[PDB]
Amino acid sequence: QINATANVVDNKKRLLFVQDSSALVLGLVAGFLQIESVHGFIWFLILYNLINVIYIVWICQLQPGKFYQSPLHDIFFESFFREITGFVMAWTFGYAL
Amino acid sequence: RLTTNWNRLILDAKDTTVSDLKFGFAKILIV
Amino acid sequence: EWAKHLLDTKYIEKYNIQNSNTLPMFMYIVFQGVLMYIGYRKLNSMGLIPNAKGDWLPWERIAHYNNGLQWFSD
Amino acid sequence: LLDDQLKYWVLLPISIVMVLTGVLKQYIMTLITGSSANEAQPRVKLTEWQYLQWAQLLIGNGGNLSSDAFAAKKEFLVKDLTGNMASFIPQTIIMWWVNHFFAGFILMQLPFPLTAKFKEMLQTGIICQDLDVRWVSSISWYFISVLGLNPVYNLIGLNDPPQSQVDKAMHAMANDLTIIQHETCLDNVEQRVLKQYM
Amino acid sequence: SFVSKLLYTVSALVLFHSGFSSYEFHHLLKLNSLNNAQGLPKDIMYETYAGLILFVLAVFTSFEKLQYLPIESNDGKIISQGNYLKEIALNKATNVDNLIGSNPNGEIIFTPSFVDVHMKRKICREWASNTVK
Amino acid sequence: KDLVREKLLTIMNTKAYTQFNPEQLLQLENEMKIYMKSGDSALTEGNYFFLMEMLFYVLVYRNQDVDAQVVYNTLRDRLGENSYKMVIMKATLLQINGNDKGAIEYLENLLNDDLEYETDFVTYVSIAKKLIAIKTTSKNLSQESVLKEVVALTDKFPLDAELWWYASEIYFEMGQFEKACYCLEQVLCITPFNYACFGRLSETLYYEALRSKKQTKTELLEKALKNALRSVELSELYLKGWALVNIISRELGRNKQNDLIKLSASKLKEISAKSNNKDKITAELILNKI
Repeated sequence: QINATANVVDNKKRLLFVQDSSALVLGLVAGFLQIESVHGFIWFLILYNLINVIYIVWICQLQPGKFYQSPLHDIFFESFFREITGFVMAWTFGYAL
Repeated sequence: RLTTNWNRLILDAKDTTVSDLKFGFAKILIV
Repeated sequence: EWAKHLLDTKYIEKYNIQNSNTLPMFMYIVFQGVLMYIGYRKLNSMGLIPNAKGDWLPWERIAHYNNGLQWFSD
Repeated sequence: LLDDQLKYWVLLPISIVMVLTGVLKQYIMTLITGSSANEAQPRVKLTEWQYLQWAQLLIGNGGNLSSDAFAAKKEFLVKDLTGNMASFIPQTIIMWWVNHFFAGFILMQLPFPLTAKFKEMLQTGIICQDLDVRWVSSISWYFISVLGLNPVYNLIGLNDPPQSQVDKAMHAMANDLTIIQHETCLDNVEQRVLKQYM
Repeated sequence: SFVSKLLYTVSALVLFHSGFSSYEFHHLLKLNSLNNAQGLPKDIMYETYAGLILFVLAVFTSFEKLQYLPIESNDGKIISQGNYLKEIALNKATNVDNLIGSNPNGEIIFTPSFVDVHMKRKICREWASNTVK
Repeated sequence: KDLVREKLLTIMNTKAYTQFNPEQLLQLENEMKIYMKSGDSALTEGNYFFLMEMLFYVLVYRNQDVDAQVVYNTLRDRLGENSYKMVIMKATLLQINGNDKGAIEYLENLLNDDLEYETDFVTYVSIAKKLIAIKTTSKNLSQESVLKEVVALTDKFPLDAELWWYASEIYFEMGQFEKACYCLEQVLCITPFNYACFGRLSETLYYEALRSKKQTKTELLEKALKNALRSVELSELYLKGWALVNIISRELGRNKQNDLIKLSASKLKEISAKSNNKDKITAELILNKI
């Protein structure tokens, strides 16, 4: 029985800040590249997942477990509808320039 | 770009004349 | 254990009598999926379906009728 | 099309008011909920309530590591015992507000292709019938705002019976917890520790 | 001054200046087109990629390797974990507390209420003796 | 330097000051005041006032005490005096300012005004604790202090683990060493993961075993092993669980425990590595002594 702690509440929450910080500068770059839609979605996915893996590289020291429970679940698909719509906010507001 | 725009960088006043020409309202009709 | 280790390393026989309170499995995914069915069936299929012919009007081809003629006129 | 410099007076106010209105909403909701005590009532009822809580935590906490001490407790036990408003209020009201003050414009161009029936609802201000798939009126930008704004709130920084018979029910649970589960600890700890920390 | 908040400010501002640059070029891309009857993105794109990569870099240096000091000592004796985050397994999480001489149980172990009232009296008498010390 | 507040965050939650030498406590208060006055950035108001009273209680712990009045007067601004803390500060002031017993009776009717539950349960839990702390100065020491705890503990609030933990000390010092085992089990009932009640619950069994029969000696030592091994699952470098395992293994020394001595020795030498401070002196002392 692997033990779980309230410690995780911070680092889990900490991760959200990185990704939400990585999710309203995106959209703006999409709008300034003056893009159509599906090109934009594929652009979003490639930047988002490169940010996710490099986050696993650097902040996490290549050890997603021992920092989160269900780590392979959480870095990719958790908080994914929490920020795709924020990306749409960023993309609409950026592309109006 | 840095030099020219920094020189640019260094309230509304709702002026009508530029609005006219930007939208094509200012025109010459030859009759 | 500055004092606990010291108390343990030597020998101690300090005790007495006191009253001292006188104390005496794929069902979960099959089940959940239809709940994805119900919204798409009942409301997103209200008017919001792709793949029906009215969604390709932006993508409909521009019919070419003349392609070698001008017809200037009055 | 060529929209003309209303980006100041609508797009910024729309995001700005959403930011302030939500920040106010969290402040207002936090203000509204105040306990400030459990109660001001006599001593006894909370006292035996916390006794009941001691039994409850004995079910979870003390019912694991007490292979010797399991039975010693049970004699004691039997003898001793015997916001939706936050959704409705702001956002519906400001749907009226935005349709009141901001109407009859084509405010921006979404980047993505919607379907036609999306273009049915969103442009109630304008009275063209074949305008386009992409262009949208002012209220659509609101429609995108409300569902996309969680990162903003994070980034600015914000965060989240019968009196006796039920006692007999938990006395029945006191009876159940005798031999419903005697948990295998203080037996396998050597096996578990040698299984780990290598 | 470390680079992270510097990089936040310069990254937001260089994106802001890329914004004004793209403002001028892309407003005069369609406005000038009106002069031509509806008639350098490249370095704009390169400076944009600079801005994005730098802002991405900026977020990292707001995350530092966690570094600590001992509670009991009064020298520095700086305690480094060589780690960025805080882990989830209770055993080694309890470790990083036990590198300090502290116990997050705290008061249950120490019992402040009984101890203090004698502690203050005897400690004033005791140090009054140690005043020569 | 913001690293300073980390210790302060510990010192409020841990009450680390309580068992500090007045030499290092005097250092602590001096080291505190510079950051308290200077590094006023980025810390919450709640932390501010928790640090401010912790300055008050350090100053009362200090041998000079007039500054305690300063801190109390500055901290008296908010919520008047009705919260649990200002009841504590006024009682200890009235008790120290003249060495007069008075606060107790002015606090006595307070509990008789708590008959309506005018304040929360934790409040007069703490009042019960500190009024007993007064009374053990009134009655300078006795075993009946625990008997007083019973009329305060088993009648009103079993839930405070501090009460059972303190009761263990008075049982353990000269009373029967078995009721400490029951009480420490009750501590485990309150909190799942107290890993120092784990070391103590084994030590009290060991001291009980030192005065018991041979079969009870082996029985209690074996239970002590399984409790000290229960310590180990909650921590790796926990000095007292590993040490107490190694201690009863030194006593017994039988083949499978000799392997656990090798493993515990590797872990205890890792503990006695200089990552740990001062505690290493006790750890190494037992390591290299025998």
